[PDB]
Amino acid sequence: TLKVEFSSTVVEYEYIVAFNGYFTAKARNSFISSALKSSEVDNWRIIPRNNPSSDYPSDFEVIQIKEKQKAGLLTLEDHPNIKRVTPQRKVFRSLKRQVAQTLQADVLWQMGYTGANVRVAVFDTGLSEKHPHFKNVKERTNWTNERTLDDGLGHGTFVAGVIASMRECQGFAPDAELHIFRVFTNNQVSYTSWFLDAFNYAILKKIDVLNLSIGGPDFMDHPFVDKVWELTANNVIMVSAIGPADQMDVIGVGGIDFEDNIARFSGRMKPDIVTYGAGVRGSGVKGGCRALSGTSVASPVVAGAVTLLVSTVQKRELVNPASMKQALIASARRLPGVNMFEQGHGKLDLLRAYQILNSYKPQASLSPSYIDLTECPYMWPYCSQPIYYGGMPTVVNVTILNGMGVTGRIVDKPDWQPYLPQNGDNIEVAFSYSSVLWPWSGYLAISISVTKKAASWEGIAQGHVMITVASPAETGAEQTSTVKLPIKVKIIPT
Ligand SMILES: *[C@@H]1O[C@H](CO)[C@@H](O)[C@H](O)[C@H]1NC(C)=O
Repeated sequence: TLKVEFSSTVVEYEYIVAFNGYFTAKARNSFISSALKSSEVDNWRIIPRNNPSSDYPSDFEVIQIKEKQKAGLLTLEDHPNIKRVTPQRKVFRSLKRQVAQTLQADVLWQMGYTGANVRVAVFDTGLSEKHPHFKNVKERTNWTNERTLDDGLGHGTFVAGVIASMRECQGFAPDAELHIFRVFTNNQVSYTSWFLDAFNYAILKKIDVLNLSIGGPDFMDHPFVDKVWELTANNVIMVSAIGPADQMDVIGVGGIDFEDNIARFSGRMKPDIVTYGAGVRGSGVKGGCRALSGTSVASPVVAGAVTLLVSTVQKRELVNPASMKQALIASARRLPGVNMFEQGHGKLDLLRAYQILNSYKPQASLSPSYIDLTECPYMWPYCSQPIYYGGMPTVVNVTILNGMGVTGRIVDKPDWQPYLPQNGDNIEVAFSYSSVLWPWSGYLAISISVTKKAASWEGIAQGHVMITVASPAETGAEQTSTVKLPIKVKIIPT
């Protein structure tokens, strides 16, 4: 029903000038003008910005250069304060049941959890001023060149309705504090500078949950991805569709239907989880209800679910991107017969997600939480064949989720411990892994190879890895959480 493609381009002569910090407008201008005094390039100008972030010191600047760009950007990059210069990009988002009760958000509503005092933000095409399905819109800041805060196609209205609503289409969280970020034009066009200014204002606003519908391989570039990491690092639980989502720090979301099938519009394992994204209903542009089926649809489903889950939690101190991701995956109900690269840890379960989140203790975790190369079809393609000595190492890139801190570290070299009675000693596994873990997460890549004594052997070798993640005290002593990763493999003669 609804298809979300993308395309991007670079706009000639315009550059994002990322700074080594957060500067006032004149400081940015003076750094750039000195760096262009050392240089021989004269034909340059700052292309200034009019929006709610213009009233704030910034960590970037948009400039034009037409005469000689290589010398200009090389000289600017060589400026001390100027971290990086990257071209401006132009993206084009091609848009082509009581679900909260079908997930039993009634039971949470019944307890008195509705989304109160949770700032969720929609990075979409806006929300009309006089929509009756909402009660707590706080602001409708704009970031486009179009002079409208309202929604001209609805997608933003549909997303906001699913997250929050009180009418013929019920939203997951009625009492959420809504923040509308019109980052797309009524033609679905945006710019990296628009997104960067909007992300900066989202950081200033301190928005707990962000539903993000921006993708494309080129557009998620160095300033973009860095700003995403900085939001997640500022405790911005981000939710996006896989179609940022496929990054380490964002809750990626896939889409099933109401019969728990994988829909026809549906490395490390992503999505994290799935939920309903076919036949879902949400608010109309001025009013009414409408149903949409597509990949983008489950993302607001999970975003609403997360907003409600955040309201569920007594002490908000414990809610971060990693702990929320951990709950979505631990509570997840596995779909029988779906591999890990379509469903992640299992379709969303709002009530058991609420249960884990209610009992959750700060700790590190792995995704996948175990290795079993003989578990077809979940662990596919690793079960397409067993590991035979003389073959390339089996490499599994494991996400670490450090719910103990935005910064943490592997304390030492992760230890592979084979079971002797189960002849785990017939494999060796090496670790090539990111050392420091930021933000809220890291990675651990494991390269499994059979040993020499079992070149002519057939059977199941087993063992575990004993990793340890440390991160400073967030409450002192480091916060340490050792995590066993069971490993099970079937070996054969070469
Ligand atoms: C694991 O994933 C990360 C992505 O964050 C990547 O940079 C790294 O190279 C991967 N490791 C291996 C061994 O592929």
